[PDB]
Amino acid sequence: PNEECLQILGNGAKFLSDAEIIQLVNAKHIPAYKLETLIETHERGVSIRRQLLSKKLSEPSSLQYLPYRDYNYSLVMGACCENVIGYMPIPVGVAGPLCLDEKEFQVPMATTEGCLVASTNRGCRAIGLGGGASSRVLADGMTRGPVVRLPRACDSAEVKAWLETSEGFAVIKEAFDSTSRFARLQKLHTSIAGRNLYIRFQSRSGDAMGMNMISKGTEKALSKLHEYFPEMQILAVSGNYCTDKKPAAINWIEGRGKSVVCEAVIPAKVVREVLKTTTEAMIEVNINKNLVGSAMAGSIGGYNAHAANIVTAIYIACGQDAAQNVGSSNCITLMEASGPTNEDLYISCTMPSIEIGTVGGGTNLLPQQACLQMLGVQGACKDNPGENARQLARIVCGTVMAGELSLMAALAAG
Amino acid sequence: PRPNEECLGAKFLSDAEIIQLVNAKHIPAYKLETLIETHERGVSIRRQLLSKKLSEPSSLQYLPYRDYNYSLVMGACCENVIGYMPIPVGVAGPLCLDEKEFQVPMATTEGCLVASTNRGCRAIGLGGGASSRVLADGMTRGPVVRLPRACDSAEVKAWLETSEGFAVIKEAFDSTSRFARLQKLHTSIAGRNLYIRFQSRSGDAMGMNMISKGTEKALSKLHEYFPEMQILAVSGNYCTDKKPAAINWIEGRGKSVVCEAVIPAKVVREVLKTTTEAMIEVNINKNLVGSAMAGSIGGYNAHAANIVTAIYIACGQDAAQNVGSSNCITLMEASGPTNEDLYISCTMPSIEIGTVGGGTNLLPQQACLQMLGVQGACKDNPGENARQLARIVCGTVMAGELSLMAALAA
Amino acid sequence: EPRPNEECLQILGNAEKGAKFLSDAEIIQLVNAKHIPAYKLETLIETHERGVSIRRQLLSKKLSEPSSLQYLPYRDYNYSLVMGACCENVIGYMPIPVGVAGPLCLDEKEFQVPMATTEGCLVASTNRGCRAIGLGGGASSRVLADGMTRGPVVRLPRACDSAEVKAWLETSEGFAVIKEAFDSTSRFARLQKLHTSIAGRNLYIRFQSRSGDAMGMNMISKGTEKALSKLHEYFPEMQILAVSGNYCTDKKPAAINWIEGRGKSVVCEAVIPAKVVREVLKTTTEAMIEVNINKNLVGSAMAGSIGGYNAHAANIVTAIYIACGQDAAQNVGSSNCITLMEASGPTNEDLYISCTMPSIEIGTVGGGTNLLPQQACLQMLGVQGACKDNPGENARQLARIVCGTVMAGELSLMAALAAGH
Amino acid sequence: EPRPNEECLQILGNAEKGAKFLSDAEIIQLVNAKHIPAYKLETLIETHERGVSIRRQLLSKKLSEPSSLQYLPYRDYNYSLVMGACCENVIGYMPIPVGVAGPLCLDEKEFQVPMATTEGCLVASTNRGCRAIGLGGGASSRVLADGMTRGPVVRLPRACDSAEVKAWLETSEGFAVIKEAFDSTSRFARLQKLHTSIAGRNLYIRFQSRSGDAMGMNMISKGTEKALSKLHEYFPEMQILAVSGNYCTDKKPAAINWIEGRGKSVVCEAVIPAKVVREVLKTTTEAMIEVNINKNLVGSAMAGSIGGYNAHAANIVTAIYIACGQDAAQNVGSSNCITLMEASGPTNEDLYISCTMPSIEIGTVGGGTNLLPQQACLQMLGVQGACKDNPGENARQLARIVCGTVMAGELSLMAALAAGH
Ligand SMILES: CC(C)c1c(S(=O)(=O)N2CCOCC2)c(-c2ccccc2)c(-c2ccc(F)cc2)n1CC[C@@H](O)C[C@@H](O)CC(=O)O
Ligand SMILES: CC(C)c1c(S(=O)(=O)N2CCOCC2)c(-c2ccccc2)c(-c2ccc(F)cc2)n1CC[C@@H](O)C[C@@H](O)CC(=O)O
Ligand SMILES: CC(C)c1c(S(=O)(=O)N2CCOCC2)c(-c2ccccc2)c(-c2ccc(F)cc2)n1CC[C@@H](O)C[C@@H](O)CC(=O)O
Ligand SMILES: CC(C)c1c(S(=O)(=O)N2CCOCC2)c(-c2ccccc2)c(-c2ccc(F)cc2)n1CC[C@@H](O)C[C@@H](O)CC(=O)O
Repeated sequence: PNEECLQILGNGAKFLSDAEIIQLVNAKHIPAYKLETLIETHERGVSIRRQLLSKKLSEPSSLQYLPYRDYNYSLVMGACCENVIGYMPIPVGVAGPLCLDEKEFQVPMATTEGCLVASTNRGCRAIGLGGGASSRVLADGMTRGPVVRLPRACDSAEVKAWLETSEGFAVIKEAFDSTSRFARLQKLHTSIAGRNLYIRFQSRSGDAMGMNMISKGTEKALSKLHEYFPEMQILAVSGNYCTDKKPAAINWIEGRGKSVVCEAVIPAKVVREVLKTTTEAMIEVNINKNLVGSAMAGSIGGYNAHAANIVTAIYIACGQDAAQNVGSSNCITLMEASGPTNEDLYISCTMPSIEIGTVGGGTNLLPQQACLQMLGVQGACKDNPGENARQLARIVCGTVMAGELSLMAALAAG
Repeated sequence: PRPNEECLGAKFLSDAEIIQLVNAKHIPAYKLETLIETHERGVSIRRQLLSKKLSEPSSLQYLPYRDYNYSLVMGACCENVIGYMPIPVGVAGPLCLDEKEFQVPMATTEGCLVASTNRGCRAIGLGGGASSRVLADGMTRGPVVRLPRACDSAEVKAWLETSEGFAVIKEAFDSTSRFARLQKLHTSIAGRNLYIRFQSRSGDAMGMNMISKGTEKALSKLHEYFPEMQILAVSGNYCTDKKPAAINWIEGRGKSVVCEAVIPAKVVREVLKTTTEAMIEVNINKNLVGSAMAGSIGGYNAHAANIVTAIYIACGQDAAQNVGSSNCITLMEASGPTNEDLYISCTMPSIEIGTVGGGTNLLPQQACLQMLGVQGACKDNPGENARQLARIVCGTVMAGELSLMAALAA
Repeated sequence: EPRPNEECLQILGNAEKGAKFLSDAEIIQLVNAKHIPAYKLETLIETHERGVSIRRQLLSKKLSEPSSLQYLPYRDYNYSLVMGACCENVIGYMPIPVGVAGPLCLDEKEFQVPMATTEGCLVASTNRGCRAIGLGGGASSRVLADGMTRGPVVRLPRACDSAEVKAWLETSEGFAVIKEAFDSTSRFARLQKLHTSIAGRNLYIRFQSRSGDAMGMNMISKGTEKALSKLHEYFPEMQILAVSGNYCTDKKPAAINWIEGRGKSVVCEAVIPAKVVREVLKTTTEAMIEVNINKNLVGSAMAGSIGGYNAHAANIVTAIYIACGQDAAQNVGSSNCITLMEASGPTNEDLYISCTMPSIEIGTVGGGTNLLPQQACLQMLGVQGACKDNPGENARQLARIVCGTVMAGELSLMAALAAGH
Repeated sequence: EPRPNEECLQILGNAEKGAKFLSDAEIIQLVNAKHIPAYKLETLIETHERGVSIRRQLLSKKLSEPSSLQYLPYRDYNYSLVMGACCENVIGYMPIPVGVAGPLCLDEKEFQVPMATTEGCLVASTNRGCRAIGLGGGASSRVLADGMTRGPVVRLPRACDSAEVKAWLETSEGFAVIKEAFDSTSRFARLQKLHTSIAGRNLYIRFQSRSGDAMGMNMISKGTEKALSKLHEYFPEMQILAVSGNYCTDKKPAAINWIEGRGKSVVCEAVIPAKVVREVLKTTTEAMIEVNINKNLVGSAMAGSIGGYNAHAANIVTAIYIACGQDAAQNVGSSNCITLMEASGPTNEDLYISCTMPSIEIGTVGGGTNLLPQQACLQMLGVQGACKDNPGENARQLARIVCGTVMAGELSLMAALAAGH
């Protein structure tokens, strides 16, 4: 019945049944947003929402093979996802060992693309027999790129010139750096479009990817700049100048997050025996595919075979924002002849905008932390903040370089 | 635990028996892939062998692996498998698109994304619904061939542009499959190089493998007319697959889609907490001027990648294709009698998508496709489930654009 | 002695006298204190040179330094072909030095290439690259495509309506109706397959067609206006927003020109024996390829270039354009070029080079090519005017010559950079 | 009259006689029998004009039409400032019509802008845009940045070593040493913040610096060669591969110039009253915002443009550049412009407009600005030559005039398109 169920809620929600909580929502006694709190167990809230969603689907038995039980919804509710109806298993494979900077790495890769892990693994094997890869973090700084307007272009020119002064920058740094412990503002980058002004705030973020933090610092820095210029309107805390989750030449040219380089020398014997091609044939494909080919297609930053495959697989496995694959896959793969008789293959990848972290986001979840622990970069680095995030970026660049090696070889062979 | 020589089928052995067999070097580790009978147990032993090689051997404790269908994953989706990664799934809906109502699954770990998208759907719902059209459909592969001279590569270009030359190439390409039907070829020469862009429908598949087999067969036929042509690479980055490229933005790849909606001024005020005037000002100066100042090709939107990515992971798509599939331009305009209502549209020229093959063969991913009524192939109208899913992506993206842009305007 | 204003007006209105019977000072006296505005000088004065003379005198009194114009020449120039066709408010002309680089050994022919420039060493450097190609057995070129474009933006009431128009233009019957209208406007109007693009309820339509030997912009614009008039008959609520919506794309950087082409798409190539690379270019083939890979491909890529995969194609393109009466502002798109270099021949010491230029926007008729001095430069190359026996052949030959000269420019600059100063 | 070869050579190598004593036919005979090289005519002949005459005569009998140079003028031109400076193998000169658009009301001053062009209606269009600006209270402009660049490519044995070099250049003390070596080559050389980028073992270094009133390419390249020599002392395994690795980026389309700027970054603006938009421009404010949005922004975006969010900035840039002795090949990057338009004033019926041009590559000394006709146009604008008491001020002013004139030509072309016809 209806009105007797109503009273039991006032006196806990554990004493009702599934059907009786949705006898009170299909008939509208209680409204359909308060379910969140009333129920005490997290997994029962998900069950109820699956049953409510069930009623609206033409095929309600769809949900049966979408799993949901035995998952830790405590770290997900109010942090990583809303309207949660379960989870989506992504098969994880391992490619390694990856000999990178004198260590070995077993790299997890969440994908449903056949042969991708097997290909990457072969690439790691070739790198290993050639003495391993070396890599460097060239730069580190997440950004946010708001757009403010002033009454005139002459005004925004004066605000820009004031920001490029020592005194102006320092007042904006103080406001930015007071919001957070890792908020340390580097040189600004501005651009005028008439009376519009786009300001690129850049800062290291510890081991976090850093968008929450960079945003808070940006908001306070715009508030201080508003005191200094009261006529200034703050249009959008992001004006696409960052640039987050969209292709942009500013990320390719200035960097965003970690800028990283990676290299390796593959002996001629190893190129023939493992990779089934030659050094000549590899350089010929790299030149005419990754350079000339991408050039004919009108690419900015896409001078690689399939960096996006590897970045995405690692990102999903390691609790990253997979959407940031758009910019994070920016890569240029270079190949040339090397060694005494010019038969060995030098290879390098440069990825100037890897947006990555080992704290926050999906790295708070325990399964994702398992993959980060495989690599030895899980959570913050207590003695050198940001080194875990930098190490993971190095790993992605090296694994990307392994995947470039392997796929390019298979293409050169036929 | 019995001695090594006695155990030398696999089902009758214990875990520690197989492992001590490998560590004593009586049997290579790679030979276990074949010898072990059950797939779940092969994963279990690989995890245990792997764990000892880590500086933290307990690191795989919370990476789950039990009770999952590895029969659809081995030899199809993933290798060297050590488990699975659970991505939380939320629902945004109802999305009121083309007179139907969709409950859209989104696999994400970004807080507030699903909720934000959901508020956008609500706005579109009270605005009467969104409409959408597929404008084009054709996945591509862009191999590169070499001739001895640029004069010879120009010969091949002009030959492929003749109707008789294109006709024999189409015949070869189309013989490889039911759904392989070759539309107009696009070619560019760079010296003695020649980049040929094979475009064709692929039924309800995304069509990577299918277009590739048709491409190999077509290039073989081209080799009969031009024996000195060398196939340098079956992909010469001219497709373009999983890299940012203007060609995808200008010619399209996969499904080209448009979506639109008019939100009443009252709904913008009460649901989205802003005005039409303020939204448009932000759209102009963010998604047009801003993306222009940052040097964007195809990124004239706020966060289309967020929505594309979450849907793709939920629905068994190749999530690495969000690079090109997230290509979007969001327009906003004053509409209505007094210019107070909000016309919004999103154009997505290269949504790379499918509802058969790949990750859409796995059962949980199929559940999400089934929620939307697009799982599997369409017997009556081949390619209609895939087309419908592309329309759903564009419409959810538009709902995401609406909601985020509203929050930024306020 | 300059008569009062009123008496000078009587003379001006006297139809068998007019401005000829007035003094320069009297005309100026009439302009100062109005009666004649200034734009009416061109239509009132006996001869074209006197209008220029008077305009210069008026202008001079408005400047801080009244002798500014002294070394700006204006006399003895054929203003008859310029007034009302090439320029307005004319105060003189700017002489650009014309040098000559050649012979350019192209397709078993020889070309002496004129080059208007004020950049020191440009002609010499280009002339040396010509020498390398000549002693190397010469170069070969092909025109791969031909078709000037125009990209109007139109507007339907809804995105669904613009999609319907897009689909209708894609049917063979709807395309045939717009093709008939487009083609009716001029003798060379032949609409090739259409390219369209939706942005919501906007529809961008790239009309492409050959234009004989004309560059073809006025002609394509006229066919476009007629074609869109026909389209509105089928779609009455379509608004023609602009005849150019920047989808052409004319005189701005744009990836669509690079990918689809605009005007003449062209490729040129040569093989330079090791002997010639040494003696003429002062370097090796290995050095050249090293620079070519890491500057023109990798360097351009790091710079975020679209279509700019070359050393200085724009230097050559600009110098020929100015000499040959082209629109020099179309240097933006016409300079698009990718220069490739690989090892070849005996010890991998011969240099195979090629340039590919997909959007050379050029013509041997119309605009500045109606003027006799820039016609002299076209006559040098044997490409002046229209080709009666083979329409478009003169313009095609000029685009082949531009590509061949760019490659010579590339050869020579790249060799200087491969030496280390 | 024609003499044998041996008798001709003795008189030529005779100091007190020379080529003055030889005739035209005799010098041509020596060049044909290969005694003397053709490029050497520059230095052996007594008159510049006679060298041009003999060059023309040689050229003419190599051509299929021997009279093709008839209307290519060459006599009475001042070849002294050209020879050994601006052009080689000179056979004459190309007159480009010059016209005036103005007054351009910019920063409370008035400018009469010279424009070398052969495109009909361009000057008239631009003049109408000026008229509308002047009636709307004139235009204001600001120079946001000033700094010509050069982007060499160097190489290390490994990417890790080039990462070392990048880190070293980023420290305050490493940059101080490179700055000292750069600044020692000239008094105008003041090195700004260094931009670098790694591609494997390659390293692209963007040296940026003001150049006085010169465009500054030779000044920056010299300072770059000294700075790289100093870098080599600290990093001896470094190889300079090319002094330009296309990272500057000079005369090619590149996002780095759009984003970082090159030479003069400038912004102009104005507010045109609703009355003026109606009467002068034959349209409305609302109609032009709609066209600017869907053409110059959306349209350019659909075309795949980087930096080309404008109507025809390249027309204005090219025209002023040729008239004022600039390198017209540099309109490639210099034309970079985004044109924006909004409603303004108490009733939102007035037109706000702005143009932003981040990479104007310009100068009032060097190259073609040394020639007198080109200098005449510079004197028109009051910017001819080096400014004594405020170095760089003339080139900055000219850049401000170029951005204001572009804005004039944007207003005018955009209004015409918004109206129709
Ligand atoms: C790594 C991946 C599993 C893979 C491989 S593979 O791993 O090397 N291979 C070897 C043979 O057995 C199957 C597995 C290959 C491949 C297949 C045959 C010949 C050469 C290479 C292809 C492949 C690429 C372009 C084609 F046209 C068609 C197939 N792909 C897909 C890559 C794909 O995800 C991005 C790719 O499209 C990016 C690009 O190169 O444009
Ligand atoms: C949808 C998502 C959860 C979201 C939201 S939100 O859902 O709309 N919101 C409203 C209620 O408050 C909590 C969260 C917001 C946001 C937050 C505050 C004000 C306005 C908007 C931001 C956000 C964007 C740019 C910022 F600078 C800082 C925060 N994001 C992140 C989008 C992000 O994933 C791509 C974004 O970077 C793409 C872009 O616009 O450049
Ligand atoms: C052709 C032109 C006359 C020319 C030449 S030159 O003709 O080869 N040279 C030989 C020596 O005597 C002087 C004249 C050179 C040059 C000079 C020294 C070493 C190597 C080459 C340079 C030059 C290029 C890039 C530099 F960084 C610095 C000088 N330029 C300018 C080209 C210029 O207009 C586009 C160029 O910037 C495109 C590019 O390479 O980025
Ligand atoms: C300034 C120039 C002389 C000019 C003018 S004009 O000066 O305004 N006009 C006034 C009326 O008398 C004729 C000349 C026009 C024009 C013509 C008709 C309607 C509106 C404008 C066009 C023109 C533009 C786009 C067309 F599709 C076709 C003609 N052009 C050519 C511009 C051209 O050099 C760059 C242009 O192609 C860049 C672009 O807008 O994409």
